[PDB]
Amino acid sequence: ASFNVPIIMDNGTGYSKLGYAGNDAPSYVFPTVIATRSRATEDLDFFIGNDALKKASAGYSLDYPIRHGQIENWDHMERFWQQSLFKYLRCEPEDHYFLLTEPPLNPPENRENTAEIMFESFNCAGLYIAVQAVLALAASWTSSKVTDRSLTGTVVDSGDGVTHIIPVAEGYVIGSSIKTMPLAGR
Amino acid sequence: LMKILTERGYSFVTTAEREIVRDIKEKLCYVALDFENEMATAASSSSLEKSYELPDGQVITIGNERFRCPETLFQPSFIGMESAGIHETTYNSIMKCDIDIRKDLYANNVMSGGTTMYPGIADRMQKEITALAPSTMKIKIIAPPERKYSVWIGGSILASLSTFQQMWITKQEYDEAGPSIVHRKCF
Ligand SMILES: Nc1ncnc2c1ncn2[C@@H]1O[C@H](COP(=O)(O)OP(=O)(O)O)[C@@H](O)[C@H]1O
Ligand SMILES: [Mg+2]
Repeated sequence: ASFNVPIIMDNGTGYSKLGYAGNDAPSYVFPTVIATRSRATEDLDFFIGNDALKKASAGYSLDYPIRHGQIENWDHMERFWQQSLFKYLRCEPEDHYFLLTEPPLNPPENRENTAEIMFESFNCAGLYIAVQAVLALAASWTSSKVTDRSLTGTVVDSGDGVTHIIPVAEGYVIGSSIKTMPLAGR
Repeated sequence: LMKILTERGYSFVTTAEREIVRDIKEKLCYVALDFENEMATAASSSSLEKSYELPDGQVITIGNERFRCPETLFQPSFIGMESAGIHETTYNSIMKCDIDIRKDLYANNVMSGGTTMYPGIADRMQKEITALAPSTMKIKIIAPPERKYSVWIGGSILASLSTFQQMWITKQEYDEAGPSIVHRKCF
């Protein structure tokens, strides 16, 4: 019947922008970093985002799960997701639909791991993976009422870890023309 | 050694003369197994002293100075220090530990450093530690012939270990963490 509002995840190299569908702004825009040690067990003594940033010299060692857009360590990523969901976003996974995003040119292994973590550790109702760009083309047009969609252009997505130049023609993305420079804000 | 060469007559003052006297101690010094008896038998100066050729050409002749200057290690009061010698501080450090691991520590004494290259230091150290320690268990001292570069040998061994690459301090980590990452990680 009437489903709950979908949840818009976003895991960039430098910043992660959570939020909800229909909102006019992300609920949280905080750095993609997790604090971790090396009578709470060492399983749970982790902080993320601004809390991790402030709690830097108190006995934690920061680490960035995402670099160049591709996730290397998986414990950090899964702990980041659980902390976000159950601390800041405040949602029950089994009664919502998620819209994850991740940069193109990623290995299929990374997508497989993301899907299995989401559907086993959390097991949400549904998971959809979109390409960082696309959404850029969707948000390009401002007065999107019924018709004025460009639906054809180029999106130069330059971020913190990696930049992507992706052309789109009549909606479909031409793969053979995709090229990426491994230089960005970092 | 510079101070005690003055009483013999030869004067060494500047830094070059300091390097010269270091060269003298490099090869004309040792640690006596016994101190009082050695000083007593130094009176009949027959087999103790032997000449050294100074860079200039005049010859030095040192007697009890050969074994007196390394004795300061076991008797730090010679240079005016209210500290126990190495032979006693080793025993103190052993006693500071737990009661069980002391037996293993007694039989494993790893000599190191360039100062410990004095011919006859291991024997004196073993004798002193045996005298201090209880008489039951054995005291074994380890003096590898290459112990001069032991720290570098250990460092080279440690560097080529597979687990070690995770223990580095990567440049990116330092850039994002500041200079306190060495305290965070190294120790
Ligand atoms: N005003 C700015 N001018 C230039 N670079 C900026 C500015 N604000 C942020 N940046 C950098 O550009 C990166 C891109 O932001 P964002 O898209 O949130 O990151 P990501 O690419 O990790 O998703 C930021 O992480 C930051 O390093
Ligand atoms: Mg990005």
